[PDB]
Amino acid sequence: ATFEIVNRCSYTVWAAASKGDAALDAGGRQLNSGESWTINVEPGTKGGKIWARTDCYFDDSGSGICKTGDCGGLLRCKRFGRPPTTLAEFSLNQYGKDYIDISNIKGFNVPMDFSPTTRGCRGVRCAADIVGQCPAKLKAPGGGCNDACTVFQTSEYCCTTGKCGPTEYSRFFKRLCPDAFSYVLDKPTTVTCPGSSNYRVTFCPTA
Repeated sequence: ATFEIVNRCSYTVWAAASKGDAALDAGGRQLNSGESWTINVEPGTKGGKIWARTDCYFDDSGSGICKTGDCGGLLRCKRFGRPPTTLAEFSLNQYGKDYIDISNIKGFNVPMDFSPTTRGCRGVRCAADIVGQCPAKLKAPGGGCNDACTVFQTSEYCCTTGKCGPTEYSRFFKRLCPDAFSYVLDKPTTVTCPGSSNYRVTFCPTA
């Protein structure tokens, strides 16, 4: 499947794509403002994620650092990035269907629209100014709005027991973005699409 990743932000981002133990396609690339990068993701990919990284510096071998979503200092991500990261999440060809969502469980850095380019389902979006409105105690000095699990490392915020409820912090993410996961056990906002759909991830979609 094809994922067109489009940076509509006014600033450069470094897109990343991984399923956690491996890159998807090249795994990462610079996207200047307005650039589109089209990747191929293998059918059957389970637990795949795409995200933006901000304020990155890489050497001529692809090694360096980002202020948000750094994946072990690599241009080409092989693993998930360091929070805060708004997450486009997807599992493909899972018994005949694809499942997509956006998640704020690992915080928020960049606004995002995650939509099929082919027929038969809707897109998901979290494009409110979460950074600007972020609760003081969640603000990341590196940039972005952290999730409460990352900041406080409790069983309640991290849902470590599989028993956890919504929180003051999760409610903030949910108020700003109803259509994304605000905590691990949030009422699912996952969208069922046809198996083998194609997609576009658009960073800063509101323009």
